[PDB]
Amino acid sequence: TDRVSVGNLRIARVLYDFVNNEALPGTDIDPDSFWAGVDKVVADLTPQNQALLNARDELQAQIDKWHRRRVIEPIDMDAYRQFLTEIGYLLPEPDDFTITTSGVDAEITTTAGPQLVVPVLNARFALNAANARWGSLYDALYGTDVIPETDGAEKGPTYNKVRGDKVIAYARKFLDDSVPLSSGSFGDATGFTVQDGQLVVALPDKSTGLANPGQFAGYTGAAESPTSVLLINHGLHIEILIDPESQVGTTDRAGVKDVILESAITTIMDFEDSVAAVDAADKVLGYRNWLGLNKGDLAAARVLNRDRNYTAPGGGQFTLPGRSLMFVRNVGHLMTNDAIVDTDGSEVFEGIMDALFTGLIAIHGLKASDVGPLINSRTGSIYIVKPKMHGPAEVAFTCELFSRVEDVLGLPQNTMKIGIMDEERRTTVNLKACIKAAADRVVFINTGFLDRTGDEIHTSMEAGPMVRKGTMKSQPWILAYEDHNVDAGLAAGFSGRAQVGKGMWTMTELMADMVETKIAQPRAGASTAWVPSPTAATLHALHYHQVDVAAVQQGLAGKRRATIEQLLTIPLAKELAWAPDEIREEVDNNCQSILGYVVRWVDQGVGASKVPDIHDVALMEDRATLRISSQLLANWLRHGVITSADVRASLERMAPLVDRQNAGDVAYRPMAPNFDDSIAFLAAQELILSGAQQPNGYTEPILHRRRREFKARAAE
Ligand SMILES: O=C(O)/C(O)=C/C(=O)c1ccccc1F
Ligand SMILES: [Mg+2]
Ligand SMILES: [Mg+2]
Ligand SMILES: [Mg+2]
Repeated sequence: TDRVSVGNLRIARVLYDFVNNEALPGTDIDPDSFWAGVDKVVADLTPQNQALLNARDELQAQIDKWHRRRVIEPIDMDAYRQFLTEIGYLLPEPDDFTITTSGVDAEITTTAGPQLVVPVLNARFALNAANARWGSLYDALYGTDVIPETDGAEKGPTYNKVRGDKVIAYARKFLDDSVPLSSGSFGDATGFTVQDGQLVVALPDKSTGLANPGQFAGYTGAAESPTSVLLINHGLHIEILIDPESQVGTTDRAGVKDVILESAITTIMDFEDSVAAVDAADKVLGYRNWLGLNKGDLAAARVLNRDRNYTAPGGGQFTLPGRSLMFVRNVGHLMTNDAIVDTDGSEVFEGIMDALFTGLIAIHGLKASDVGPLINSRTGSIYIVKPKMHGPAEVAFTCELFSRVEDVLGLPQNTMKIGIMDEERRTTVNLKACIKAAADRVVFINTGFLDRTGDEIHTSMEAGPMVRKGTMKSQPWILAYEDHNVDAGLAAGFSGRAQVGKGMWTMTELMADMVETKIAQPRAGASTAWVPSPTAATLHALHYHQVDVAAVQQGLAGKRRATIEQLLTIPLAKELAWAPDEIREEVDNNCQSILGYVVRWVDQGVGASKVPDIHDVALMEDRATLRISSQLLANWLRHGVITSADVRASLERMAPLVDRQNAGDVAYRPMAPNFDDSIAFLAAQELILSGAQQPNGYTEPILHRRRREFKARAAE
């Protein structure tokens, strides 16, 4: 073997070397103490981890049997609730309480704004995401469909001034609505000066100041003719860049070159559903990127931005963070990984490893980067998103795991904070108890609605055929789940203490649609919501300038807008819901999305890909969207909506279409015509045909097996 013996563990040499040579130096942790701690924490917590997974299986078996024993009309909700209560699925609601989490940075406790999620194994994307704390509004408007490409306003190879003027006018309207002038419009501004600590905007006839002078936050250059003006609205910064010599500035009435928005306030560096990491080599690539981010010296085929310097309105130099405040999303409780095996050859639980290793690495972001000031949390916290938890015992386990890791690392208790994903049904219906179990560590709750939809289908798999995938988004259960999450957070005192977050916008090119509709999330009292790209971060920032999330949350206090009956409304399809063409469209759409995602996962180790759907809309796919598609098809197959020939025909029909979409790259192995020779095609087939048998419908068991299979065959 190429393994290292520490107690009962056998550690892959690449991981042992990375920890000793790269992660531990600078933390003052004795390497011998660290590895003995790994051994002891793994030994002590693995039994409870396994017991929690077995409890999931026990509950699901009882629910399967309950549906198979019934024949009655729709579900008697009264009997169903009583059943869930007796089996320990629906637990009592605890008494009211307020969270006690302390030592948390303002970006989380106070600032409302976008949250970006990026795969940590892609160093270039991760750097762009950390740098996405500031983003050009002109770039985001000019380069997307927010400004429609109508006659004369099209994008070309060179600058289209008619389009640029549309961008400029959009941004002037944004300034008027966000930081209004005492009189007149930013559209008519001819210049900016700082006078007696106040901003003066020259108009063609008069001069004017801000309606609220307190929104003037600073400037660069001389007050007499500043190079930029810094504004603030709803806690988010806006920077007007002034340069008449620039390509855009020469066309502008005031010499304005750009408007920069504070955009991705926080970023989640993802080890979970957006990356493919099936062995120690893969995990070390991710850990090393996470280390470079926390030490400040990650650099790609591109570097991290330093902080931004300003002058205060009344004089004085100050700084603003140039980087998004970073979370790391660990994997959840299910999977093991052979990066470490025990003496019997059993793989070690991956979530326990992630806590030890990402927590160790995060110490570097609490201290000075040599490449200047410390990178991440000035208040002394480590921010870990913990996904796919099922109910409050699983949250309490994560808390104990973090407590034990803090001890190994020499950190104060409760340094390691938890972003709780509300993305499994047994968490949703016990959410108050889940928050209480983490009441001194929780820094957000977030509706991971895609995983939640997969869990909805799997939990009630035996109840009957579910509605189509696109219908799910508007079903009663999910609207109740979204309001219930906000209600629980606000009642636990999250306002001013923790984030209340909502889910990802997946249509990466439909930015006009995103700007039109994602405003719903801050209007519902979410202090953050997930975006797929720095560009979408800048555009979603617009929504927090329009919506006073703090005011909305205060207006929601005390309201209880979702009942348990609503939360438990299973999304079963009605009698004769679909024509044959609608059933075929659903199968074809789901098969193409499964194939387009899985082929890059298995053959190239890419955990997130833009995959065009049956309507040619580019969707960002990750494991959760796969969980939905495979579970829905497994459910339709289980209840006779479609046949096994329908499934095979759809996969074979969509496969060469996916081959075409990928013809452009060197590492692509086509699936057609020899389908059963493609490990990726077989993986996609297995996710559907074995989907009903996977634990809680999770995709990782199959995906990890098939990726490792592919790696092994490519190695011989
Ligand atoms: O809704 C969930 O379950 C969830 O966690 C969201 C995501 O993982 C995600 C989905 C698409 C693209 C990137 C992403 F990070
Ligand atoms: Mg999820
Ligand atoms: Mg306001
Ligand atoms: Mg099962």
